[PDB]
Amino acid sequence: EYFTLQIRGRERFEMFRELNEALELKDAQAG
Amino acid sequence: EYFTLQIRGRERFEMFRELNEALELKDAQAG
Amino acid sequence: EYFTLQIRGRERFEMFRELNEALELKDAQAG
Amino acid sequence: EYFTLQIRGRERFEMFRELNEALELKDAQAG
Repeated sequence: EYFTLQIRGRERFEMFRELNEALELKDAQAG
Repeated sequence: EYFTLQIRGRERFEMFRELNEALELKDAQAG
Repeated sequence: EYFTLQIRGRERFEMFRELNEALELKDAQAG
Repeated sequence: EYFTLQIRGRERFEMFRELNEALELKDAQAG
């Protein structure tokens, strides 16, 4: 049930944040 | 500065989880 | 602008393959 | 074993380039 991941690095977070965002978009076009 | 990012993806999270642990190891060598 | 990247990891490649297709999708929606 | 992945992005490539180099380093620690 969900997995919280704390990232101390601001850059690293931005990366995963971009992947998480693009991942959610794929779901919209992949049910 | 830590950042909590909740993700509902076992694979997606596993990715960032490996990228976070891999990025921390590189710091030990880098400067 | 192209950069041929050769890797001996079927798993690692599969990852970037998903990230590549996910990046093109998010880029198409944005501008 | 090899998998040539043609990338058409300087940023995207830089990402996989860091993930590829970071993955190879893990092999030295884990095996």
